[PDB]
Amino acid sequence: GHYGIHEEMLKDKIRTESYRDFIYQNPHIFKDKVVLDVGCGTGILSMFAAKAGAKKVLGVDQSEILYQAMDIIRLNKLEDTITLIKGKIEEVHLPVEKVDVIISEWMGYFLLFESMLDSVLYAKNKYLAKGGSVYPDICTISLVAVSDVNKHADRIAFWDDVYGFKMSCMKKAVIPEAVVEVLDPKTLISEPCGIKHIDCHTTSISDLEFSSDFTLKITRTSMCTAIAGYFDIYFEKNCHNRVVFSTGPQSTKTHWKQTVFLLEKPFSVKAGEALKGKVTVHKNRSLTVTLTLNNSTQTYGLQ
Amino acid sequence: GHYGIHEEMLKDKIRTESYRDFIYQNPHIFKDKVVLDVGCGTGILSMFAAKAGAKKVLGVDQSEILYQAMDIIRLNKLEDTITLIKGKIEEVHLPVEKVDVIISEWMGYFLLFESMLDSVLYAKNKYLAKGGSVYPDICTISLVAVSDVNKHADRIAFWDDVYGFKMSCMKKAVIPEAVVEVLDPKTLISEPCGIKHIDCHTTSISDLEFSSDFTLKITRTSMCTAIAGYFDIYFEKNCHNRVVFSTGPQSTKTHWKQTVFLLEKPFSVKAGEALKGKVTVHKNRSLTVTLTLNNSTQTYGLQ
Ligand SMILES: N=C(NCCCSC[C@H]1O[C@@H](n2cnc3c(N)ncnc32)[C@H](O)[C@@H]1O)NCc1ccccc1
Ligand SMILES: N=C(NCCCSC[C@H]1O[C@@H](n2cnc3c(N)ncnc32)[C@H](O)[C@@H]1O)NCc1ccccc1
Repeated sequence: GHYGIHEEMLKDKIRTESYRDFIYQNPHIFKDKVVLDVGCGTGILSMFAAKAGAKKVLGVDQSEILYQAMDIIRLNKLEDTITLIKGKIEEVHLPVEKVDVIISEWMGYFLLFESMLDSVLYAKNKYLAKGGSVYPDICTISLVAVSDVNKHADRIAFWDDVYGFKMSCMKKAVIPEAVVEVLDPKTLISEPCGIKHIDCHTTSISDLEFSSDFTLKITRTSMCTAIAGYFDIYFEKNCHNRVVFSTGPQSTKTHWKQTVFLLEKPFSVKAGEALKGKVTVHKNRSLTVTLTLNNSTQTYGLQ
Repeated sequence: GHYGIHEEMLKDKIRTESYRDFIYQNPHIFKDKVVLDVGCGTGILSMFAAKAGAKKVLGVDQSEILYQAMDIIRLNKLEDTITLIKGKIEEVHLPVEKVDVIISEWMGYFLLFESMLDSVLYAKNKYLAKGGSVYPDICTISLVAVSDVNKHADRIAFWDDVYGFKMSCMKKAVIPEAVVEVLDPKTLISEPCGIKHIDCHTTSISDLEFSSDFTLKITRTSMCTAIAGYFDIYFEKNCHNRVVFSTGPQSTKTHWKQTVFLLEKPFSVKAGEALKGKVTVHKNRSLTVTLTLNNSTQTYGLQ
C-alpha cells in the first residue's frame, strides 16, 4: 500500500540483504528461469532475480505500489526482463502457464499475523512447474520465557494508580493484546522451544492452524512475566550458499521485532526446571494464539 | 477508541499533569460548577474536576472507551458527581440546558490534524452558559527552521541508490508527507515564528482555516532542510495559577512530538538573515499545509 511500509521493509538490512545474498550467491537457481514475485512491492526482489540471470520475472502486487514499481523497473532498464501486473495473485492473468521459481516476502509478526502465505501457497499450487522451487522454503516459530517485572508493571500495574485514581478494570483489555517490540536478550530465562516447522513446498493453508505441546528449559531462577514468540527463515533447497536469519531477541533486530504475550499472573521458576505448556494458532485477516501455562489459559490477538 | 490511544495520552506527563495542575491549583473555576468534558476518554479530566469540587461533571465520548470510563468512575465512587453519556457531543441529549465550564483535550499533531476543536466549539455555542469558560482557552502555532542534511538524506537521497538500484521516482510520494517526530533542538537554525493565535472563547470553525506571512530570524549559517511546526497550550482565564506547556523541540517531548515539513531543495541561509515565507492551512477529517519559501511552494498532508 503506502510507501511507508515499503520504506520500513527496504531499510531492514537483515531482511533485504538475506534475500539479496540468497539470490546473488545462488544464481544457478535463477539463470534463464521464469520467476514469480508474489507481492513484489517496489520490485526489489524481481530486480535481484533479473540481475542473477532470470530469463523472465513476473512481479504481482494488488496495491498502487505497483505503479511505482513500473517506474522503478524502467529507471533500471529491466522492463525487457521484468513484467509487472496489478491485481490479487488469485485473480490476475499471467502471460505464462507455469513458473520455475516463486519468491516472496510474505511473513507477518509472529510469522502468521496478516501474512500473505495463503496467497503464496495459491501461486505454488496453480503456477509452479513440476520440480520447481519456492523461497524462502523453510520457516520455524519459537517461544522463549521472559522475566521483566518492570515492563510488566509499565503495562499492567500502571492502571492500578493513574494520578491517584483506580483504572484496574483496564487490565482485562490489555492482557489479551500481544505486543510487537524488541526484547532485551538479558530478560530471557529459558532456552527457546520450536513450536512449528513449515516447508512451503509441502504445507497447505490448513497446516497454518496448529497446536504444539512445548517445554521451556528454565535457565534462571526468576519471576516469569511473559512468553515471547519469533520465527526463523531459511533458504535451503538447491543452495550452495544457504541463508538463514532469525527475528529472535538474541539476533540483530528486524522490523518484525518479537511478539510478546504478557501473563496475567507472573509465577516464579527455577534454573533447570522443565516448564510445560500448550499453544494453538487459529485463523479465527486476523488470527489468535491460545497459551496454556502454569494451569492458566489465555487467548491473545494482535492489534 | 482502542485503549492504546488512551494509554499514550495518560503516559504523557506534560499533557496530563498540565491539566491536573490547572484544575487542582484553580479549584475556584470548578467549586460547585457544572462541567462538560468533551471526549472524556477514560474520564481522568472529569475525575480531576470532581476532586476540585465540581457540583456535577458530564463526560461525553462517542467511543467504546466510555464503558471503561463508567467502570472507572464507579471504582473511584464518583458516580454521584460524574455522569457519562455515549454519543457524539453533536447528537447526545444532556440532562442540563447549559454548563458553567467546558474542558477538553482536543489537540492533534500540529494542533489541527484530526483535532476535535470543531466538536468543542459546537459544545461552546450550544451549552456554555452566559459568562462561562472553556479550557484550555488559548493556543498558538509556531514554525522554526531546521538544518539536518543526514535525516534529509535518510528519507530522500535514500531512494537514489537502494541495494544498487535507482528508486528516485519515490521522492515525489515522500516530500508531501509531513513527519511527526522528535527534533534534536541542536538542529534548529532560526528563532520560532508564531503563525496562529486562537482564543477558544471567540474563535469559529472558519478561523481554523487561515494564512499567515512569517519571518524566521536565522541564528546559524547552514543548509536549511526542513520547517518544523509545533503548538503551545495556555490555561489563563480567571487563573491565580496560569499553566502553559509547549510541544516545541526546546521543551520536554510530548506524544504530539513536532510536525516536520521536508524541503525538496534544501538551500543555504546566513546567521542574521530574515527568511520570509507564507503558510496556509485548509480543511481540504484531513487538512493540508501549503508552504512558500525561497521561491518554491509545496502542499503537505499527514498520513
Ligand atoms: N514484512 C512483512 N511482509 C508481509 C507482507 C506485507 S504485504 C507486501 C506486499 O504484498 C502485496 N499483496 C498482499 N496480498 C497480495 C495478494 N493477494 N496479491 C497481490 N499482492 C498482494 C501488498 O500490496 C504489498 O505491497 N510484513 C510486516 C510489516 C511490513 C511493513 C511494516 C511493518 C510490518
Ligand atoms: N492528543 C490527542 N487528542 C486529540 C483528540 C483525540 S480523540 C479523544 C477522545 O475523544 C472522543 N471523541 C472524538 N470526537 C468526538 C465527538 N465528536 N463526540 C464525542 N467524543 C468524541 C474519542 O472517542 C476519544 O475517546 N490526539 C493526538 C494523539 C492521541 C493519541 C495517540 C497519538 C496521538
